[PDB]
Amino acid sequence: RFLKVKNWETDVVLTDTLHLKSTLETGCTEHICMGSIMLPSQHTRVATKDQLFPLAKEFLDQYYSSIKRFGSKAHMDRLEEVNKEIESTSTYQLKDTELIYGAKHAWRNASRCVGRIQWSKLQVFDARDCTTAHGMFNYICNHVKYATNKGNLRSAITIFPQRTDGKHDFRVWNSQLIRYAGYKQPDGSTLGDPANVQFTEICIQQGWKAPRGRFDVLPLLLQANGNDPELFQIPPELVLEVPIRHPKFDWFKDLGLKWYGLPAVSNMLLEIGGLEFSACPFSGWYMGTEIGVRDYCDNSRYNILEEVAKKMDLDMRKTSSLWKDQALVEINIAVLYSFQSDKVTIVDHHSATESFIKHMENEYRCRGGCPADWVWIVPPMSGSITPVFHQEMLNYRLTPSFEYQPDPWNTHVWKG
Ligand code: HEM
Ligand SMILES: CNCc1cc(Cl)cc(-c2cc(C)cc(N)n2)c1
Ligand SMILES: C[C@H](O)[C@H](O)[C@H]1CNc2nc(N)[nH]c(=O)c2N1
Ligand SMILES: [Zn+2]
Repeated sequence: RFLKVKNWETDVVLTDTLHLKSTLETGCTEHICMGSIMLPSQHTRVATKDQLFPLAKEFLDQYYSSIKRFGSKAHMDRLEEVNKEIESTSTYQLKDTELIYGAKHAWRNASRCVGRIQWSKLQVFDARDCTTAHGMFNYICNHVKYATNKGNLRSAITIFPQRTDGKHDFRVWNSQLIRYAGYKQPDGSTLGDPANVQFTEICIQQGWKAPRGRFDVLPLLLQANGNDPELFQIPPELVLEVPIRHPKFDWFKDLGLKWYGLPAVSNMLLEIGGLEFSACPFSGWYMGTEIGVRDYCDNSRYNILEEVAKKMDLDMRKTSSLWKDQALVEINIAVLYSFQSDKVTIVDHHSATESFIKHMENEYRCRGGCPADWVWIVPPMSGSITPVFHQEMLNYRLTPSFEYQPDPWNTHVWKG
């Protein structure tokens, strides 16, 4: 009841007691392990007033235990106050302090996030007074400008009104605030980002005038209080982009690649004391490999291993010439170098995974554990030459948390 996780590179052992506070379920049983199911039946998100208070109490007890005013009068009164409000209003409202705590700790608990060493340094923007898609557009624009900080990227989250009935729902329909468009071609192939081809088609179905190109930043599709979503284009001066060059291969610039500096996930759901925030875009900075390995070299994404290995002049006839590997490394050297030379914040997969081991040590010390999803923490290249490969990690689900949620167009009772 006090499990141990070993690092097999360093022979370090850490004792995990935090998993005992775990509440949610993982998907695994004693007879089957789902650790590699991407969106397990559990990881996806209507409530009742009865369910709501234990979740509120449980959350409030750890918040007051975090300011070391656990069980005091200030705590018991807040327990009573929210109990009463879940009677009166069948729900409740977080204090600003509670919102900032819960949001930080949802990140802290994000077992698939390798960046969490920064969890306490998160800027929380309270958009709970927002009422229109135009207001969402405004809060998001302030979020982009703030979190971008002229390339000195800063972690932030903007938290729109919580779900109430369900049919009134604030949603950012974009999967991220800044993403490149995907256009299928008349010959079947794909321009831009193939991930977003369906989303790009939705934006055009709502009137987007597509500049049918590669790195065309998509418009925000913002749904406010259940109403139909509306298009807004982020002021281009607010979307910071890094042109990708290589520090040796001067032909690399002719590849004509770029990426945006701000990774800002917008499709997920924040849970805080039973309250559900369906629109809560959050940003940090990139680990290089998300761009250089996944964005650029996934077969179903940009898929540039072909053209890079070409210009490198590589033994491409044979699978075993590791021409794909050799061109994957150059691509990631180039992403890193380009971002660093523009002073745009980026972390390489070695520095990031080291920070996470350090972060794990702190979490087992001053917290008793650190839920971690090996399948997601190990970078998608050079796995075993990074220290997280060698670190046993216990995955368990704690709250507050970020959850997945259905895409809004599969669930929105639309009315033209
Ligand atoms: C500050 C720098 C950050 C870095 C370097 C970082 C790094 C990463 C990476 C590489 C992933 C894997 C994504 C993929 O490869 O598909 C990830 C996932 C994730 N990040 Fe972090 N992140 C950062 C900040 C944040 C912030 C500020 C939040 C929330 C406020 C957050 C929440 C999450 C969540 C919830 C996931 C996983 C989603 C899931 O469960 O599937 N991250 N992060
Ligand atoms: C392949 N990248 C796609 C992707 C997917 C997801 Cl679920 C999260 C992030 C993400 C989010 C934040 C806040 C920082 C960061 N470095 N990455 C990126
Ligand atoms: C099938 C598998 O679960 C899926 O490819 C996961 C594996 N690990 C991952 N790890 C990260 N960081 N990001 C991902 O998208 C994935 N994809
Ligand atoms: Zn398992």
